[PDB]
Amino acid sequence: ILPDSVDWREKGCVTEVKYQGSCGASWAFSAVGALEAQLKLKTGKLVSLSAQNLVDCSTEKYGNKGCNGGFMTTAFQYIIDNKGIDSDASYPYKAMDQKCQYDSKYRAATCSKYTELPYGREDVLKEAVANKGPVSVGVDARHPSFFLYRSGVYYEPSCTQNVNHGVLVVGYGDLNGKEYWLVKNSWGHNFGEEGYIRMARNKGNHCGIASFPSYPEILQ
Ligand SMILES: CCCn1nc(-c2ccc(C(F)(F)F)c(SCCN3CCCCC3)c2)c2c1CCN(C(=O)CC1CCN(C(=O)CN(C)C)CC1)C2
Repeated sequence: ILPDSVDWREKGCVTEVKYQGSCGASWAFSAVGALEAQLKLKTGKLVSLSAQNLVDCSTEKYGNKGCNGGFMTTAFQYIIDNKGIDSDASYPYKAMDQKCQYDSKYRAATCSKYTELPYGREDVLKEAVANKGPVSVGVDARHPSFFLYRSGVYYEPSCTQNVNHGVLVVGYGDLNGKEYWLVKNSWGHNFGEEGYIRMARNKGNHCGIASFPSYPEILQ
């Protein structure tokens, strides 16, 4: 028994679409995105968290290379190890690699744990999005059709399950029988449907959307 559609934006758990620019920081926006929702759930406060904090501070120890890419899971581990992440207000995004300037005075969130979901399992991802909240995922975005996407249910026959771009699954549903994942990107408001893309669901792990899902939690 799961709901047929969910959209975590309607629950006030999704901050504004961000704009990564020419820095490969999608992993960091995916990670803060997922944690922003858990922060809202636990505290009632909706606050954008610092993607730049992760870019600058969750580096070699975490297998991450700032503007040259990273992992959402090891970004979560950084936040756990660091005992904090700064607000985006305090530590705003510059689309470049900088020296780590974390200050605990401006800590806006904490992270207690994270969970990695099994590869390709869109049924388990559906359960997680319904029962836990927005889920950080990777997709195969190396396709002109992705960059040019305007509206509708995205399907790309040449998509692979090898991911290269981090995004956030904030919901799911179906548009007249065509099932989709509701995805928040970090390419600004002029990408897709006001910064969002609806990507084909239950179509064989399309564009690797369920290849590497993960989500953080903030425990009492
Ligand atoms: C072929 C599959 C490998 N892969 N790719 C992603 C994946 C997932 C999401 C994205 C995306 F798109 F969301 F960012 C991407 S893009 C390429 C990122 N890259 C980040 C390193 C720099 C180059 C760019 C890749 C993941 C995987 C394997 C499992 N994942 C994890 O996060 C867990 C790993 C455990 C072992 N690691 C360690 O670092 C162990 N210690 C040394 C710390 C790496 C992480 C997710």
